[PDB]
Amino acid sequence: QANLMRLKSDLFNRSPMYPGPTKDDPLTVTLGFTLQDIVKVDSSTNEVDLVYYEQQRWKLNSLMWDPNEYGNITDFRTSAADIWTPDITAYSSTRPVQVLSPQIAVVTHDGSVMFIPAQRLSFMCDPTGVDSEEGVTCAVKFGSWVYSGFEIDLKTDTDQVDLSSYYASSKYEILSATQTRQVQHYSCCPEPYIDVNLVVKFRER
Amino acid sequence: QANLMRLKSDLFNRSPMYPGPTKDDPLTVTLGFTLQDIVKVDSSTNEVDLVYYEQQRWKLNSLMWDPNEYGNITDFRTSAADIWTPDITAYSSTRPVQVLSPQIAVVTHDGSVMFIPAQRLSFMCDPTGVDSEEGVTCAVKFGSWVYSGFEIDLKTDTDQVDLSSYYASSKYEILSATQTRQVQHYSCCPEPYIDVNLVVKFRER
Amino acid sequence: QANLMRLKSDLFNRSPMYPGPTKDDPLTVTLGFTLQDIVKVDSSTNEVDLVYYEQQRWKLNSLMWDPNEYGNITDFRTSAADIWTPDITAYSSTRPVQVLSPQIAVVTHDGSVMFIPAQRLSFMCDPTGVDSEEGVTCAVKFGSWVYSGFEIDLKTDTDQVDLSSYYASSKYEILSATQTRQVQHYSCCPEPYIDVNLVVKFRER
Amino acid sequence: QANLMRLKSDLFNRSPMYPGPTKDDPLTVTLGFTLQDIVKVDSSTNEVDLVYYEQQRWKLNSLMWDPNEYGNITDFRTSAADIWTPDITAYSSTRPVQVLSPQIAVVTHDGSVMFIPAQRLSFMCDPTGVDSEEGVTCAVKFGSWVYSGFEIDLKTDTDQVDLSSYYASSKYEILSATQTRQVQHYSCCPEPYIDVNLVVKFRERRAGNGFFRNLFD
Amino acid sequence: QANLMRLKSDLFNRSPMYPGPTKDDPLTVTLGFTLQDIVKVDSSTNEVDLVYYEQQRWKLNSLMWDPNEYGNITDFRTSAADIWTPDITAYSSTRPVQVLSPQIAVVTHDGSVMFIPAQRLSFMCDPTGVDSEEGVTCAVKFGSWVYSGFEIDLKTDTDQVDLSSYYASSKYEILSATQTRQVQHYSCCPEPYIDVNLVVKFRER
Ligand SMILES: c1ccc(C[N@@H+]2[C@@H]3CC[C@H]2C[C@@H](OC2c4ccccc4CCc4ccccc42)C3)cc1
Ligand SMILES: c1ccc(C[N@@H+]2[C@@H]3CC[C@H]2C[C@@H](OC2c4ccccc4CCc4ccccc42)C3)cc1
Ligand SMILES: c1ccc(C[N@H+]2[C@@H]3CC[C@H]2C[C@@H](OC2c4ccccc4CCc4ccccc42)C3)cc1
Repeated sequence: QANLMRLKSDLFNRSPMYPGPTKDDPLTVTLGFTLQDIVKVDSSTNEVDLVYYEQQRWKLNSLMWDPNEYGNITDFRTSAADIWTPDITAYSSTRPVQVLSPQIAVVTHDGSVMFIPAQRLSFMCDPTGVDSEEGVTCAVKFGSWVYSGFEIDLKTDTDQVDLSSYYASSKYEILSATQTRQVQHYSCCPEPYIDVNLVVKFRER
Repeated sequence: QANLMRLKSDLFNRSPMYPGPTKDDPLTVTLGFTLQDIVKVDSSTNEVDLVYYEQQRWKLNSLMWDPNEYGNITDFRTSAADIWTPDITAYSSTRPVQVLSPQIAVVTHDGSVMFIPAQRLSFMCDPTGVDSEEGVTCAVKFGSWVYSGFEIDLKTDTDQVDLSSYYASSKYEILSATQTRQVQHYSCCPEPYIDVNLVVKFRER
Repeated sequence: QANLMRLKSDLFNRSPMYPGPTKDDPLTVTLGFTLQDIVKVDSSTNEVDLVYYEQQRWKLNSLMWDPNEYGNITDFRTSAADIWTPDITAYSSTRPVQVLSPQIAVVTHDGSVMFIPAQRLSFMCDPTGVDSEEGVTCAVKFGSWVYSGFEIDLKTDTDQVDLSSYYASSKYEILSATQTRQVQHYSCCPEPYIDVNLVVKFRER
Repeated sequence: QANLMRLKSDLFNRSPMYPGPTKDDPLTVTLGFTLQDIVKVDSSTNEVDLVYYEQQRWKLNSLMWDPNEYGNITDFRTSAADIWTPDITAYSSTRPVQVLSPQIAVVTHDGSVMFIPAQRLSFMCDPTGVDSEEGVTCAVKFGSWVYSGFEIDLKTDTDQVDLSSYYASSKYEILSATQTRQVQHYSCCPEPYIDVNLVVKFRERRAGNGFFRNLFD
Repeated sequence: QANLMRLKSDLFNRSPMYPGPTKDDPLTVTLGFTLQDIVKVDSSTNEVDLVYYEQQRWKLNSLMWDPNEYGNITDFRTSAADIWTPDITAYSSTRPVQVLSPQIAVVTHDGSVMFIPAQRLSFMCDPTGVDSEEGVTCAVKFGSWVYSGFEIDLKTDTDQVDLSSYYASSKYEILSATQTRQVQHYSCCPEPYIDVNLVVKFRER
């Protein structure tokens, strides 16, 4: 505790918070989804509700430290309010996302942060054909709300959504779930736009 | 980060926050809507729920800086709690507006601020006829709650609401969507009052 | 901006907040209602839901200033958290009041404050007969929760509720809406209590 | 305003808050209910919803002052976040209690504090038989969550719930409502626990003016 | 009061808050459940709603004192916001947990803390068969969100959930309820992960 308090103080109280990325100093955030449940489908409003947890990762030189100076501590946990977090959001949600987990992050001595909020999300999706053998496919994009691809570069580690914790007795069964980086360019607008497209194909059990 | 930290410190910690406009120093705010979804209609209460995002824009001298003094940085993103924002509100909502996006704004060296809250709104609207070929029109005004036209002047860049991201598989289709600056005048008072009237004509798919 | 910053600072950072009224220094508050919609009726719980905005007004010697000393500024807007506000509450609500407008108030150089929260309120009301020509009458009292009439004197400017902004296509039409000051005693206490009685007569369109 | 500001400052800024009661310095809290409405019943979850206001009263020496030294001020209102309050809770609720009144309290020069939150509560209750001439009875215990009877002693002034503001046109009519102090035990623990047991017997409305005759309007 | 004020001040104002455990200084948290009610089942979403209370216990050298120096005080209550708490969370909820009790803990002179939040939880569970003699089983794991078993070691005192306050007129009867410590190891990483699995078998009354 002596040594950890000393590290946290040295990292957080001796200088302001990371101000976020610029064009000259971009930052790469990695995203991944572990999909736990399709809880509910509303065919009268074309809204579907997901429960998942979303792995967010990035690396900052300012959160970097030598373990030998702090009792061989190599990583620590701290409230997410003590650090910058990227403004990643679902672009087509219909309710404010609900947070299901303590808002804490893991910081590693190399400056890696790992943040994994569990969320329930309602989003835009017509579930028509969900009750066929064939199912229905729905999509939702995730990305930064105000940073372009010149400041925040998104990335995935895999295109397969982790289904190893999907609720086996869910009401809907997953036929496929992928997570794909998209880059997009619109001649109106000098900057590129990056998102991760969460595509889920599912049907009634 | 060195430079942007300095800038943010200079802009935000060396002086108080912009106190908002007065009659001698009015401010012009520009509003525009991007309509994503008519989620739901309640014919028993005459309430309709929209999901959209609202582009707010203004310019303050106090937020201005010379890029050559801050590592050629020309703009930055920062939390909306760091800056003044206009009190723009829907005048005929029936629930508190629910915010769907992270509350961050973009600030540019010329003193421009761009703030873009994504919201779900319930508002007063009689959807009788929504199931005809002919649809129903419904209207909701937006404007400052406590500033007259002598302190905040509202403006739109175009009268066409942006429908380029309207959900194709929504449950209601949009027949037309406009956004019009209006100048009201209550028979008591001299000050002008100013709103942007969102009018949506729509029908059941 | 320079002058208004100076004013606000002078008013809000040079002394503590108004502590509220006392028996020796009572404060008069004026209340008025602008009724926008009867949204909903629930005949299984006898709960009715109103959207309105409530005009609150009072005057404080400590919020008073000479315009000549502050660039001829005669009034300003500020966040309702910077000033004392009266604890005016509905006495027969069934859910916490929901606030629908930005929490900002206008302060005038004579010390007048004006505050206009928009609210949705659910409250105790039997709507049996709403479907007749003749409608049903329901009532809700507003007043300070903890201050007697010796500290806070409530007042109306008129007994008529303002219906100039009642939603034309509401599902219920208003036959009459009055707002009446009532003085009410108890044996415990020399002190009179004041409420404003909102009485709405309405029916199904 | 000068004098009150001075008083509040003296009481609140010159020392820390009351840390709460100890076994050597217990505190007695007096509870009373005013029942406004049984709003709702859900026979598919056995949850009933009450709207009431709860009168909490207690007395601290550290909140005490001589009026003569503060412009003959004998009492004042202040935000409940400025003072200690007791952790009184419903023991069998099914949702977080919702607060319907401003969180303000009244403090008196003898150190008395009075705090009266209006609340809506959902709680465990099987309303089967609510539609009979004979009604259903439901019960909910209120007490401290973490302080035993050696630290907080609960009390009621009367065992009758106040029904003088029960909603006349409610959907359910009250046949009886009481509020009784109770002293629990358990094998583990020599230390008594104290609750106030709110018991309400009610039915589905059958006449414009309720079950019991009463003279006064 | 004098002595307890002195103690709270000494424990809480003289030094920072406990920063949380580390590999070199792990902390053992004991968990136990007292189940009050299965409130509700939703067979259309496979969500069940529990009301329970969760006993949490741990011990910290920094919260330790000698009673002889503080008027023979041996323990005290204080707001959970004054001390560190573990980030114990349900792993398969479908809504944010709702807290039904005041957030206060008991601290003992030996450094033991005891914290007992009453909660309502909606969580993933298929209730098909609940209406049989035979009932249905459901399970939800609890554990730290971001601390591994090298930092937080979870324990139970007993595997039996306390049913001595289960609602006798609940709508569902409890056939069995157990709480079991589990250790899992993932191929990614060297450190073990601990959870307490709450298993409840029930049926319709
Ligand atoms: C200056 C003005 C506006 C913004 C807001 N961003 C703009 C518009 C929304 C957000 C993120 C991005 O727009 C994304 C977005 C993201 C990827 C591909 C296309 C789009 C098209 C508009 C859109 C519509 C709904 C929801 C999200 C988006 C760029 C940011 C800076
Ligand atoms: C429904 C219809 C119109 C509105 C528009 N706002 C409402 C009314 C005008 C504007 C701003 C404000 O009205 C102001 C107003 C503005 C600031 C503070 C108080 C008031 C109420 C006094 C007043 C008196 C005469 C004319 C206007 C006003 C609230 C709001 C809801
Ligand atoms: C369903 C089953 C289990 C959980 C909770 N566990 C899962 C895995 C450990 C623990 C909390 C968290 O996972 C930790 C974990 C813990 C802290 C910070 C990051 C991570 C990253 C996911 C991960 C990957 C490999 C090994 C451990 C972890 C989610 C949540 C949902």
